[PDB]
Amino acid sequence: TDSHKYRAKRDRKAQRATFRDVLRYLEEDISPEISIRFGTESLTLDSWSIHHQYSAMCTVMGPGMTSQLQENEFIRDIFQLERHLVNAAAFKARSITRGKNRD
Amino acid sequence: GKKKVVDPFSRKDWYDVKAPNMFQTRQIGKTLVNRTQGQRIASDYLKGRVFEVSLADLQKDIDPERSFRKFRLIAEDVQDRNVLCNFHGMDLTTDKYRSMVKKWQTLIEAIVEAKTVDGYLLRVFCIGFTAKDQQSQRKTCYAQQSQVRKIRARMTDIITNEVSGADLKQLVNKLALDSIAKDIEKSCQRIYPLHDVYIRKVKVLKKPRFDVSKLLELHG
Amino acid sequence: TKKRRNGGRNKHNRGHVKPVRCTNCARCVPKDKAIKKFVIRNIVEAAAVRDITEASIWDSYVLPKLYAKLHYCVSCAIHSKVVRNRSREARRIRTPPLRSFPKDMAR
Amino acid sequence: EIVFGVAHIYASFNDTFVHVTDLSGRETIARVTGGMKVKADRDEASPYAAMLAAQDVAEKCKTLGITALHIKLRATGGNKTKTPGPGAQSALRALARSSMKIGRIEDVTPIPSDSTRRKGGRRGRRL
Amino acid sequence: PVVWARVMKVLGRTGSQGQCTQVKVEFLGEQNRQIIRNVKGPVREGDILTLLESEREARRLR
Amino acid sequence: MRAKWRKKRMRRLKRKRRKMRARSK
Amino acid sequence: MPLAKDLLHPLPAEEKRKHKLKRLVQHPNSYFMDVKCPGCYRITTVFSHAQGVVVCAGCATILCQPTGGRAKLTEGCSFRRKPQ
RNA sequence: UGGACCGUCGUAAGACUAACUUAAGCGAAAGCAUUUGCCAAAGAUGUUUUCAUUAAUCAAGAACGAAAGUUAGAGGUUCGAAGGCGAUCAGAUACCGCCCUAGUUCUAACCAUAAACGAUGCCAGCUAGCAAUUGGGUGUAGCUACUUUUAUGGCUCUCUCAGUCGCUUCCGGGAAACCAAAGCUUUUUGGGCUCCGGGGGAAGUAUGGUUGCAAAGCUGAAACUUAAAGGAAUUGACGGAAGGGCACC
Repeated sequence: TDSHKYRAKRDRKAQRATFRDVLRYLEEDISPEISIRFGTESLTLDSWSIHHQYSAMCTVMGPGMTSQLQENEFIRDIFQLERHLVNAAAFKARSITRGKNRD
Repeated sequence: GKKKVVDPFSRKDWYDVKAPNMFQTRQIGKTLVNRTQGQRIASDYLKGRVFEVSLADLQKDIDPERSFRKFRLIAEDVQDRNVLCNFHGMDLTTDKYRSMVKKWQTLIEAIVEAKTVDGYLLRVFCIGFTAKDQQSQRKTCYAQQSQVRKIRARMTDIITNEVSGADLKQLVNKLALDSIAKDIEKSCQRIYPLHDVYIRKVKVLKKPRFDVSKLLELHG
Repeated sequence: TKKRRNGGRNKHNRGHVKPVRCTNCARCVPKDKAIKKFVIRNIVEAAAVRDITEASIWDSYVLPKLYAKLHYCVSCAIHSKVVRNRSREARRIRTPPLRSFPKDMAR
Repeated sequence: EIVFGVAHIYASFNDTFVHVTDLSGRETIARVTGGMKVKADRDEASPYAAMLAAQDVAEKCKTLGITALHIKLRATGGNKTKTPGPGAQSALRALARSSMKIGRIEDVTPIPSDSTRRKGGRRGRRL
Repeated sequence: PVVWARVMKVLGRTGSQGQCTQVKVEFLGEQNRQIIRNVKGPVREGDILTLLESEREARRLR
Repeated sequence: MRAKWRKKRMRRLKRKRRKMRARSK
Repeated sequence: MPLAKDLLHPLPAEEKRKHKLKRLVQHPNSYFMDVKCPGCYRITTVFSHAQGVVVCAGCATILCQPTGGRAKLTEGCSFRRKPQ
């Protein structure tokens, strides 16, 4: 929450971020997930452990990650008309559901 | 910091408010001001308060219908758990002001700004509507704007005379029975027959001084 | 293909008529083309009246009501279903129906 | 014997307030709301929470000896809604059925003479 | 909060996912409060019913 | 497509064609 | 019925309430009364739709009433609705 | 953090004129709502007043012209193109959420457009009801006000102008939807007058002239392309729209 105005509003905006995420997980919530869609292949970052695995390894690979996610074995060892109507098969799901409770 | 170990309301002492002399019984509520200190003066925070009461609470009205004259009083001078609470204006409650304005009518509203013989300089907000006649099948009953700007003058030359008008020892007694809504109706019915007329609001923007001598006489 | 005799609503010899913000989408819709609803609704809604009049001080006091003239955009009173989709021979009526009782939502 | 504070119940969309105070209005008694009673950040508006606000104030003013009250609704109408929300009737039922024998039921919601330009902008809040 | 209540009149059941008879029901010691509660499951007229939450009824018209 | 946004697809040619033409003088 | 055989001679009373212009001729509903005020004596002849405060030179009693169309004498009238 | 939000009284500000509010009025169209004073103006009616065709419509021309925009000066509340965030999403430079900048507002000019719509130029006559309804006129053989039975004022009834809005119908027209004019455009039709259209595109483009600080405005083609494009209405979805009514595929 950080009512402390002698802490940086430009840096507590992320202290409000990564601590509201861990507090909800500390009570009941699932760890936050972000799916790294590299080249026609996915990589789900579900737990904190694979999330914390992921962060330090891209301090070494970094900008060639997508060309090393598909090619490097040892990184892959560590981490282990037809189109529109499927792209709108799911948008019709939201509008029907994100609008039934709209009032 | 302050950091009182329990209950700043325990510092708050009750004060009994008292109405002025003209209405009825005086005790009409209880204010809760902190017990005084060196830099907390119990006299000093009471002076600003504008207190809201109804007229039915000041005229022995057991059945609330004539309550709509919300005579706001100003907590003026204190002594010994007893503020004296001078007069500060009179709204009209919104259950009764908003009820009158139906469509199918033309309302006429006059606003004056007249000073008493006492130093107060009021501002009275009269309200009219046009009364439907009997056997009037026509569903409007509208006035004609020289039958409005007449009436808007016809109220303004009247309720100025009640302001220079046996003042707040007696002017609020004219507001006790609402006599001023009775002088308007007979004097406007020569022009256009008006519906229910009430003055709805007075503003007491220029109170001069104390005159505690007459004020303690005003606390009879 | 003209749908209404009066087009939108009711603009007879004024040239142009002032707008009004719709009550729940804040859309600038004009004054005559505005679905005006005018509610006089009780303040306890009919079930706390038997509960307030226990803890009344007076002889039942009788309780006040609300007074507001609500305007609606045409979508925001088809979606709220104040007003829907009359037939082609019943787009021509303005005067009926209630036909059943005193109308509720006052009550 | 009888003593009269007021209630100032402010019942809007998303939140409800019950703010019992002096006959002036200044010195408050049991400021609390319904938004400090349900821990969800959407549930603040519920009639449960307006009771759960008024289940606390209506006893607390009794601990300050308050016997009787006046009621002042609010909507929150500025340019805005100008009708009390869902938990307005949930409070006065909860307040009066806790032995606070009251009479004055007024509605100080603000009502302006065509004031300024509410947000949304001319087509606004497209959903 | 061990309040009991018996039904005087059924109203419609909003069934489809949670069949419950929104029914008008008065208490025993506080029989002047004919509140309109929502009772999941099959009920009969004049059926007495236990309760704790006897304060507000989740108002829904018909 | 819209009859209005093609009035702007073309009004912003007429100042590329008026700019480019009169720099070449 | 619009298929009447006759349009030339109307009934008398309806052409007395047709218009001043829309009758079969034009005829004004004006005339020249001869007002004597009851408070004085002088024979004064005036227009009916007078539009002028017309009291006598030595008899300024009432003689008329100021209004738009025909002047409407109230309780101060003595004239004759006739050629003088 | 101890004091936001709330309560309260108070001060300053700029914006806006609710409710009354209409099928109500006024205006050349654009547009036009606090009181009051002023200021010139105007339609209507009343008119046994005057003048005696002074008229109609109009290429060129002239004035006025919502919003946005521009030049300078003020102010600057809320809202707020752009901008930056927060989300949302497969992506979202969007909708939703927060911050605000030009703008919004006032005088000084410029711009000269809009679904500037009644998608209906203007002056004149005729062809039917009925209901309201704003002005003004007129008769109560009406009530009512009390200043009094009165009289001024209100209402109701009756008539009439100038109308306006609705319905009802053609027993007129139309491709129809409809229209009391979109009718009397009849059978090869005629009350005057002006502006405009000629399959769809290309294209309000290209180029010249002309106006503007500029944005832009007025004028304005063709080569080429093409057989349809369009109007109104019927029948197909008790196919993501209301209101119904069923069954354990």
